[PDB]
Order: sequence, then structure tokens, then C-alpha cells
Amino acid sequence: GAMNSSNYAELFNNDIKLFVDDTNVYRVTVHKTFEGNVATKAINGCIFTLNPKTGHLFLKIIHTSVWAGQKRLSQLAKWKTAEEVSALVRSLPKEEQPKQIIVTRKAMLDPLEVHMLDFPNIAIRPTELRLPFSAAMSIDKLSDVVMKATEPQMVLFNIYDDWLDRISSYTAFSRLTLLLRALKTNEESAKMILLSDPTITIKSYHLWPSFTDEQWITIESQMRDLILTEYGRKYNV
Amino acid sequence: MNTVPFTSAPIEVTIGIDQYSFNVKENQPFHGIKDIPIGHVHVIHFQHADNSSMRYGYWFDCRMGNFYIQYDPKDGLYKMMEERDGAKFENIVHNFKERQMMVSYPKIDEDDTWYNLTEFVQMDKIRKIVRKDENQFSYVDSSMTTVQENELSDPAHSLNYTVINFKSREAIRPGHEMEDFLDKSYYLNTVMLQGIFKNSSNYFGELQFAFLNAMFFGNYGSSLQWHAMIELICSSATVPKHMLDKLDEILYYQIKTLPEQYSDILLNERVWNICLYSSFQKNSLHNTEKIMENKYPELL
Ligand SMILES: CCC(CC)NC(=O)Nc1cccnc1
Repeated sequence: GAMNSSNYAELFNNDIKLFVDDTNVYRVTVHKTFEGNVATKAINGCIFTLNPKTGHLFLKIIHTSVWAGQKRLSQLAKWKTAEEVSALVRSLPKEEQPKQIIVTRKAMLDPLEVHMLDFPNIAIRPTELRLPFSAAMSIDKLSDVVMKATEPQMVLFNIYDDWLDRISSYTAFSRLTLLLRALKTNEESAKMILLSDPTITIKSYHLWPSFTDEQWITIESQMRDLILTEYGRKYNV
Repeated sequence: MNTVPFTSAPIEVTIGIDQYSFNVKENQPFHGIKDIPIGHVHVIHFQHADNSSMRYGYWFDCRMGNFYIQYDPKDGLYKMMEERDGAKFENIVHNFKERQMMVSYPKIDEDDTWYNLTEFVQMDKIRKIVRKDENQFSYVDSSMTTVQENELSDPAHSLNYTVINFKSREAIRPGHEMEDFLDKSYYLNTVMLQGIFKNSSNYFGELQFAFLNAMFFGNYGSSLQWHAMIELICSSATVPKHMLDKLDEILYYQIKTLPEQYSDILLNERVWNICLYSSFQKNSLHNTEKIMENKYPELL
């Protein structure tokens, strides 16, 4: 059934699983037409498919051409997501295929279930967690590869950089969701925190800066402060 | 006109015959039902006074044999049986009539209710859903599960309705996943109508039989089957015009006949609201939508 606070440690056991987040698949800018009506212009998007144990991120990049001449794009986006994820599972060797796929939004359950009928033994699950994966396009290197794509493409990342050399996947996932929660609540502030010190850099093969353990604790404190702040600024407390 | 005699009525029971019924008393001198219209299937059904648990009954067609009821004190129920001695049968029936020991099937002449509920129902198809080939009539009761329910336990005592499952490889063509799930016409017309049922008459007959088992026995799996067969049509953008017209009539008479007090347990809110208001056929069931809105507007 659904994934929640009570069964949180299952994310880090040794059964292969993937999160799928579809919130950045269909992206638009809304603008006025010469006649003063409103229209949308699609921009490139991405499916965010993440192994929470290993950090392996399968970024399937959704080029605007896939929407040409289609109707009801928000509904099509869920099915295209399910179509791309099922193609990815087929692409992977049997022993790498997931035993569960957790979708971050319940409207992905039926599209994915239907695309995965060939895999009766892969559990398709919702979650009650409010995860912040929509903020993946606030990671500069991910946003850049999405916006530069001229055709469909799947780029592979480790969203944990080398953190697992020093910390467990539970701690790595907690750090990731704190960073992304901060970027979602106040992107400018969050990015200022991450980059204010020019001496700590992002390796070419990494997404986040090369913080020492001590520096991560400071960073993590700063991100909690930010989220608490915004929560007051927002609610006046 | 045909007759189903009773040997006796040793236990107090409410006896149904089609949409009619009446409470009979323990050892009250009851010897059956006469004047039963030829040309239709019929169902004779029972609810004991001392245990309103287990409604049960028999589907039959008088053209296929001489049938009677006899209480079995070991198995504790009224059993249908076939009398093969035709002379012996006519003699018994004539004596019981002479002694006016039979109630009369009380068909009002204006009334096409039973015809309209059983228009497409055929004994030969009932006997394939309810497997027991040594008898020409078919036993059904409240508790019998369907083959699909058994998948999700005694197979000899199951209702073998045609399995409908909207999230199944049979329903969904590889490569048309979204198309086939949002518009079920392929599954209705190619898979079910052309492939399994052969024609819409057989489809409507199974649907009508499932409704009647849901209504007369409270058979839950039959209710599930009735709604699935409605929903498959309503969820198809492409349905022959004659099938939509006939479905509207079929459903109209089903809703008309349903006991007002059972509408809470025999009608699935989600399916009906979807079918009348969101589906491809939301505007195609005028008679059914009018009677539903005037009779069960709470459900909607
Ligand atoms: C280009 C259209 C096809 C058919 C859906 N997509 C596809 O092969 N997607 C894919 C392939 C391999 C790994 N991940 C995703």
C-alpha cells in the first residue's frame, strides 16, 4: 500500500525500488497573445526517477516536440511518464529491475499500473509523504541539461554525489530532501547558502559542493533555519 | 400456461416467483404455482421464515421439462426436481388444480415487466454460467461467489460470469495503453462483443441475469458483474446505436423494479454517477437518467 512515516526505513532496505515524480514533465509559460487572450508555450521537462538507496537518478528529458499536435496535455503527461518509466524498466537487466515503484502523485497510479501490466510482480505504490522532488529543476546542472536538450534523451546522475562513501543512504536521503525542501521554499536564499563560500566548489562530476562533514552540519542547520523562517514570514509567527 | 407443483410446504417460507412473492405457513396446504407464462425464463425463490439468511432459488424454462418443488428435510431446503413421467405429472397437476390447491401466476395484461427484465436471458446461457449439467434448471443463492471473486472457493458452486477487468492485458492493447484505458471501445467491441459474446444479445442476457441474481438473492458478485457490464459500455466512445438504445430500456426497467429500500446496497454510486454524468454515453441514456434522477436523486 501507501508509503508513509511509519514505513520510512523500507526505502533503504535491499529491495530495489524507484521513486517516480512527474511534476516537471509538462512545463509551460503562460503569456498574452496579440489579441489579449492567454496562451501557453511549453518548455522542456523531465521525469525524475530516483533510486533512494543508491542515489542513481534516471533523468528522462521530455522535449517540447512530444506535445506537438496533442490534446489534453496534462493528462497525456501522466501517460507519457508511465510509458517512459516502463521503457526504462524493460531496458534494465532482470536483476536490476525494481520490485516496487513509488509514485509521488496518486494520479500516476493508474497510468503506471496499466503500462506495467507485463510486470505483475512490480508493486506500484503511492505515498503520503510530501516530497520535494519538484525542486529538482533548482539544481543548476539538472536544469541546464533539460533546457539545452534538442531531442528526447535520458541522462544518468548520482544525486548524492560521493556522500555514500561517508554516510548511510538514510542520512543521504534526509540531506537531499532537506536541500530540496529549502530550494522549493526559497530558491534564492537556499542557493545563496549553498554557494556563499567561493572556496568550496562543485566538482565537474558532481551536483552539490564539496563540503566537509563539519561544513555539511553547518549547511544543514542553515537550511533548517531558512525553512523555519519562511514558515514564519509566510504565516506571521 | 405452465405449472410448478409442490409436494407440500413443511416449513414456513416466503416464496418468490419472478417479481412476485408471498409468506407461506408451516404445513399450510400449498401445492404450487399455475398459469406460468410460456416463452420466458422464470425464477422460483425462497427465504425461510426462521433463517432469513440464504435466499436461494431455481432458474427454469417450462418448455424444457416438467419441474416440481419438494422440501428435503435432510438438506433443509425446497428442491427443484424434474418429473420424467409426463402422464404422472399431468395427472398430479390436474388434481391439484381441481382441488384449487395452487396460486396463480398473477400477470396483469398491461404489464411487460418480466419480459423487459428477461428479454435477452436464455436458459442455455444460464446453464453455462451456473454449471450443473445433470439438471435442466439452475440453482443460485446469496452466498455463491463468481469465478472472478475466486481469483481475488469451491469451483463447482461458482457463478462463471465473463471476467471483465479494466486493468488487464485483455483490456489493454500494447502500445495503446492510454487510448484503450480512457476509451474502452476496443475491449467492448472487438474483445467482448466479437470475441467472447459473439453478439450484443448474449452480452445483454448476461447483464440482465447478473442484475436479477443481485436483486433476488442479494448476490454481491452478481451486482459487481452487472455494474462492470454497464460501465464497459458507458466507458466506450464507440457503441452501436441500437445497443445504446436497448441498454437505456434495459436499465430503465431494472431501476424501475428495484426495491426502493435496497437502492443503498444494490447501486454503486461511483459507476452510476460516472455513467450518467461523465462518461462517453452521459447523454445517451435518457430514460434511465430520468428515472434515476426522480427515484434515487440522493445517490446522485
Ligand atoms: C522513444 C520512445 C520510446 C518508446 C516509449 N521510449 C523509450 O525507448 N524510452 C526509454 C528507453 C530506454 C531507457 N529509458 C527510456
